[PDB]
Amino acid sequence: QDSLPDTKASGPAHSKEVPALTAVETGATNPLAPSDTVQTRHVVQRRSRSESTIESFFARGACVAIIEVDNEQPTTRAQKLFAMWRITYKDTVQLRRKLEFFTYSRFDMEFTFVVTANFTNANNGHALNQVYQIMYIPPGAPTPKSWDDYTWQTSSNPSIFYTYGAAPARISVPYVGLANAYSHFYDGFAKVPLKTDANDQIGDSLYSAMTVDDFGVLAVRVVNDHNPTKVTSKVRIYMKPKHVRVWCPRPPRAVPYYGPGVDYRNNLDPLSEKGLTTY
Amino acid sequence: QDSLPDTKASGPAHSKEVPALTAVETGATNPLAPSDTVQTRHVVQRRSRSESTIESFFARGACVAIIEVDNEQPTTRAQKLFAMWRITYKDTVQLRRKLEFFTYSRFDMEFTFVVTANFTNANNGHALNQVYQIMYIPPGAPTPKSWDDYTWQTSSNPSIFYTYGAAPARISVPYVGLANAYSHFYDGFAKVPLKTDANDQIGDSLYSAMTVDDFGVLAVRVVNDHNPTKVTSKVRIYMKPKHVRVWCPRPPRAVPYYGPGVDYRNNLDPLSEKGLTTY
Amino acid sequence: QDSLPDTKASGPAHSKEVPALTAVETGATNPLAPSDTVQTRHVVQRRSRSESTI
Amino acid sequence: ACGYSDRVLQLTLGNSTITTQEAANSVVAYGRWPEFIRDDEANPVDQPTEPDVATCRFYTLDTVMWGKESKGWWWKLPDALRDMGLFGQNMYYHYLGRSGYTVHVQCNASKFHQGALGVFAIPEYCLAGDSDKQRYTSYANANPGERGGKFYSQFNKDNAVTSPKREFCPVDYLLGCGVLLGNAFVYPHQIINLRTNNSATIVLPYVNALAIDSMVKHNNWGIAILPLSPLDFAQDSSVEIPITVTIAPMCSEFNGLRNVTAPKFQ
Amino acid sequence: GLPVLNTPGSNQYLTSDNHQSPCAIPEFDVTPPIDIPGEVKNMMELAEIDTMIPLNLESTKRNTMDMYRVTLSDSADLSQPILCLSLSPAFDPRLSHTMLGEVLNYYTHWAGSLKFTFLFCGSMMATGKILVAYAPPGAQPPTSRKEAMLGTHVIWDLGLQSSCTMVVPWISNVTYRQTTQDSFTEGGYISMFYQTRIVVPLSTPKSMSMLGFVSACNDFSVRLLRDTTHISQSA
Amino acid sequence: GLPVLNTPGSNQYLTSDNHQSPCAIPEFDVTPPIDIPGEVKNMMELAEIDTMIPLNLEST
Amino acid sequence: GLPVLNTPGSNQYLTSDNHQSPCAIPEFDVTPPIDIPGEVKNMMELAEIDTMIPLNLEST
Amino acid sequence: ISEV
Amino acid sequence: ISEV
Amino acid sequence: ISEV
Amino acid sequence: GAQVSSQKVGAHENSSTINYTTINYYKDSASNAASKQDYSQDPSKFTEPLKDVLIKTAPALN
Amino acid sequence: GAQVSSQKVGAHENSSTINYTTINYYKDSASNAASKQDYSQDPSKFTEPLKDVLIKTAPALN
Amino acid sequence: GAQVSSQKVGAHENSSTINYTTINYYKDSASNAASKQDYSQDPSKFTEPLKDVLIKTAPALN
Ligand SMILES: CCCCCCCCCCCCC/C=C/[C@@H](O)[C@H](N)CO
Ligand SMILES: CCCCCCCCCCCCC/C=C/[C@@H](O)[C@H](N)CO
Ligand SMILES: *C(=O)CCCCCCCCCCCCC
Ligand SMILES: *C(=O)CCCCCCCCCCCCC
Ligand SMILES: *C(=O)CCCCCCCCCCCCC
Repeated sequence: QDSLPDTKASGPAHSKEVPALTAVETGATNPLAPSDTVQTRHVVQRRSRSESTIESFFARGACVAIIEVDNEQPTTRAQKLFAMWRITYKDTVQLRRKLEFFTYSRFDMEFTFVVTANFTNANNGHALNQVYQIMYIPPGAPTPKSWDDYTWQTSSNPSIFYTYGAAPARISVPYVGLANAYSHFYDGFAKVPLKTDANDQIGDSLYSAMTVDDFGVLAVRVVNDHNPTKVTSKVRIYMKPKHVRVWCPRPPRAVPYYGPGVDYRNNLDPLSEKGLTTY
Repeated sequence: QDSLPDTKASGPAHSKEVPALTAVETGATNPLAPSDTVQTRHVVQRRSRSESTIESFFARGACVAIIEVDNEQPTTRAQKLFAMWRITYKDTVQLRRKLEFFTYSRFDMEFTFVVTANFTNANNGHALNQVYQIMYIPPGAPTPKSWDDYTWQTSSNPSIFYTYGAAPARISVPYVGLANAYSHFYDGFAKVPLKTDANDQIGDSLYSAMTVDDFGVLAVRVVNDHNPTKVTSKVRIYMKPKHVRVWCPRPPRAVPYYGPGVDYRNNLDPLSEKGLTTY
Repeated sequence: QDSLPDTKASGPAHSKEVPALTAVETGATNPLAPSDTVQTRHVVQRRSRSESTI
Repeated sequence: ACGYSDRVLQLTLGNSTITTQEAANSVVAYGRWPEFIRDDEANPVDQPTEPDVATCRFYTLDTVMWGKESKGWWWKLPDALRDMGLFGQNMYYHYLGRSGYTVHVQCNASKFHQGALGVFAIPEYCLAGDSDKQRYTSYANANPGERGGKFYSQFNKDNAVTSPKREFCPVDYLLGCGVLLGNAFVYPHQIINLRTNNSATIVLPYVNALAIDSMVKHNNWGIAILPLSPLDFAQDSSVEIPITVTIAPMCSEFNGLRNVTAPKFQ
Repeated sequence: GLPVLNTPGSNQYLTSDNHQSPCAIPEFDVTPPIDIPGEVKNMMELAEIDTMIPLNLESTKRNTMDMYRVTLSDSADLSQPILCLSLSPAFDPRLSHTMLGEVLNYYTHWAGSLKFTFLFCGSMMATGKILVAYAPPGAQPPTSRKEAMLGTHVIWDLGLQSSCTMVVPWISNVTYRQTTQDSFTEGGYISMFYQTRIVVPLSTPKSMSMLGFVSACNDFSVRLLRDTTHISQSA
Repeated sequence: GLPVLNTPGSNQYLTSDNHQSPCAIPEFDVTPPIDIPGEVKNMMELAEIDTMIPLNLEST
Repeated sequence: GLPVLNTPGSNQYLTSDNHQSPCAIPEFDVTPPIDIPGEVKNMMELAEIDTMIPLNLEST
Repeated sequence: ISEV
Repeated sequence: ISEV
Repeated sequence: ISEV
Repeated sequence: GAQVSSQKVGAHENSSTINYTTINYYKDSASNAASKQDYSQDPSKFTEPLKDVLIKTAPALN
Repeated sequence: GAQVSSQKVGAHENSSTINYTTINYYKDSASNAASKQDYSQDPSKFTEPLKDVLIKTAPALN
Repeated sequence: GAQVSSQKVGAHENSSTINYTTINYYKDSASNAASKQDYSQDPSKFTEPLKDVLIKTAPALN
């Protein structure tokens, strides 16, 4: 049973009960129903709010990153034989804005990985099917300096080895926060400048940032040695919050995002023009 | 129920019970809790040690070998048409160091095999999908002298035939030790020189080594006959101990490994510089 | 339950039972155990022949 | 009331007794007292010999001197006792042998001397070699007998690649084996801190991955004594005081009798 | 033919998965266990054993037996700290290589109380009182005894019980701190000062070592397994 | 070898599906919740709070 | 469409595995056994029969 | 099983 | 089912 | 089945 | 360990409570799917967070 | 042969003991997954391996 | 038709009779896997096939 309340039949009124008048100064919304101000009939209501529960509002994989990684001969220049992405939902805007209807959240996270590849050169032979390693490096673990150094041994970090052409890879992660909920907004600093500090750099930190490394990084590489032709791949990462609880609602973002904080810069004019008396 | 103990509330003390003083000469660690030296409040403790059980500390596939094998025309020179790897966890360092927190262990072993291939030459046509045979050769069984001699008939040795592009192959092995636990450290020799020996070579053996062939070898080959273009593959082997018991803890390795024994050679200076009174 | 038989403890002997002598001419193998020719201790045997079944 | 203290102990085994009036209690390694092989853990089937009081008694090794520049000493068991009375004879006449031990380390000084020795009992104490060749220490050099060996402050690589010494080169802060000395406290141990005690007593069960093994090929325990804090006295620069190690086999049993093993040490 | 539909994740290999696989040597006669002394059930058991702290990592002392010795003497400047250290048990160079620091470096987060035990190795004729303190973070790191004594502290009287334990209570905003250094999850400061001074009679050494030990209390745990920076391998 | 037959849909990824997947950090000790004020159970709760209308969207 | 997820090991062939497979000649009328003398149940039964040792492997 |  |  |  | 629940049926075939079955295959609850059988609550903590909540027929300011 | 156990739930959906099911498919126990329902023990054999273990409030050397 | 049997456990996790389950999916018994629960026998038909079998302590030739 999840339907919304029925409309009650109500008739005329001539009385001292005045539900239509109120005082919004108190901070409260007037809980009127149509039968408080008009004559209504009885309606057996069958609509429900099944699709706007917190779980159903977030139950979608949303793209949060596109990581590019190449497989080609290791030259001496800067290449993309492995790539690292600092885990975040703030590199894209659509899931960021839905989470930021709330100040705090607690959820498990499902990651699904879609991998696509293409040739870049008209032809230097071909390539055999590629296997990708996606290694999670938590804050503090050694990060790779080359695509096949010892960190890729992954004895303790979790890795996914994905085979090209297989169904998108997928894993779940528990609520891994250091606090009892994730903070979508943190009004504070990680350091405080003290009067006895030797210089001003010592106590300086970014406004509203918490830890430095946050959740760590995903390091991606193609495990195969290079073919004669170069192959470029992109890994697209989709995040879906599941088993979701959220606290303290907020106005949604109304002007374009400008970085990982709440800063704004342009297009500060979200509303269009409309005459006061134009329908 | 697996949570750690609650903190008990405790107040002031003025007494002859002195938990803060002890004598570490006895060989014992003083079992104090914060309520022995400060006033504490009651805290209902919910943290647990679920992730540092011996099983969870080792429950990761760790890379222990990269075996290279080629498929090309059998020439008269030295080729890699089949490869052999002596089974060990000491060719890499990360899993070796975690096992060596303990002197003895008993576990079953899961092996997962990730196989990647690539072309080496710009083009001499292509290659059809390769099948790989990974044959286990226990100490004493005949070892292959060529990639298709009779030993590959594998009537009694176990083999895996892996098809390129399929999910990584995986098998489990029981506790196969000759003793009641595996020895991660053996302070001894396999032979003793006797006074009546004809020469000194007869009783000479390597310090801390036990059997010669240990667990045997994995022999890997591509089953396909060669294509006109050469194809190189690598088999990466991941070991995960499961159903783990361990005995007699040891200090972890603090300076680089130098071989399969405990020998050291360089970088014998693991600690950095820090002033005695610098925070 | 598939373990092999336990070794029985046995001590000294001075007797007319002579298990060490036999005649292989009969076509039979002498079914001796170590406790027929040496002093043995008791051993609870846990090995099995699981891997050499047909 | 009548006066028992964990500082005053008497140990009696066979025909030998030890007294100490300045102990710091005693350690039973891993909480396990020694014991004989149980029938359900037994493996060789022949009846074992158990010499009992003839071998399970205190043997005192040669005294070593602790001076201001001493870096430490190490012994392996059963090796340090290979020539001790009937324990050595039983060890060499039998293929297999098993034994636990009581180790009593003795070092007295005075109320005006200071210093602290760490006494560690290590299962499978593998030590590092002196050269580029790995696992190359020879049997005679790995097994010094009651003489034991010493630690060094630094890695001195044997360079006579012609007539290699094939010796261990145990560096002290690396516990002779590539780990940091400070973590050796995870092993059963006591400290003889001269202001507090003059002896350390540690009871060692047999520890191995097997119920019984070859005592000639394999040492089960190593004893490492290192100055955690160096010896000092009054204002003299060359104080020396003795350190004596007395060890008793416990629950010794041997299997596989035949002719005697005669190792080549020289 | 049971009708089936393959979901995302099919055919991947996650190195932390937990699945069954065929046994390659079936019906093997496994050697049964024996009761070896010294069995370990949880890695936190190793972090609860006191191991000696390399407190002295000055130039000439680090990586020698002297990194474990802190010199106390009857002529020390009584106003100066004997030692100062940050509570970053997996990161501060004095704590990161203790058995406690080596186990925490395989985990990303830690929480609980810790205890520091100090051993005096002077002669029996030496006496002294020492203040060892812990300042929860957020204020100026103690430079004098006067500031150090306003935080958690123990005043140690040297005597027949040779050693003294100070417990650093878990006092934290977050429920778990990071094992790397981060100001958001910083742990505070340990300092030590003379409360009176070392006093010795004549014919007694005027200098002596103090050794320090650290271990976890029974409320300590770690989580999120990760690789350590303390071992590597070159190509 | 249970005999199986793969149906249409096999190996697709629908972003609104709802399936299980292996946990990448097993046996993690999750921080328990505390009772934070302000919990929301349905997005329609937010549409029931009065918010001020920008009624005057004339030019200036 | 029972939702399924393929694990590592899928599609490999381990020569010591032990699985079912379709019978290629269904409903075949098998010849029943008879009691032949000499049945063996374990290879260790053969190692318990005395066989003669080639003790003299000198040159000639 | 458990119907709900 | 039939356990054995 | 056997719940635990 | 099968959980059986009722589906809320939308379009009906010309054929009642239709059920569906769920079994969790993993030990970690993070691996679980979402059950989407979610309860709701009262908006009052946002719409009427007043110390004296008054009835809508009475004057808001008395 | 299905074993049913409880999951230790971390994050909770706005929907109790959630269970999971396991069946072993192979005869050899080496093929089994890990149950990770692991008990712990007392560190005393390492932290206090003393013949006379004394109480922390009493003097260590008497 | 599920058969449930006990596994003979080799290495034990720090967590008893562990069981495994089998169902035959084919009508022809040749399709079945091997149960490997195999009994053994006495070697006597090979080691002592004598008409008068004598006891090992007695003389073989009387
Ligand atoms: C093999 C792949 C494993 C991938 C493991 C990823 C672990 C990290 C999951 C993080 C989910 C992040 C959600 C966002 C939280 C933030 O809002 C707050 N900054 C936390 O206070
Ligand atoms: C078809 C592939 C089959 C692969 C079969 C592999 C069999 C061998 C498994 C060995 C696991 C080794 C773990 C290490 C043990 C060592 O520590 C000790 N040296 C034993 O005393
Ligand atoms: C409750 O679970 C009672 C038994 C349900 C029987 C059907 C089980 C289907 C297989 C589940 C396997 C999970 C992974 C080993
Ligand atoms: C206990 O096992 C009771 C019955 C469980 C029924 C579901 C079985 C699912 C199939 C298992 C097949 C194993 C390999 C033949
Ligand atoms: C005995 O078999 C009782 C019922 C077991 C129920 C689980 C069956 C799993 C599917 C078997 C299908 C065989 C081929 C149609």
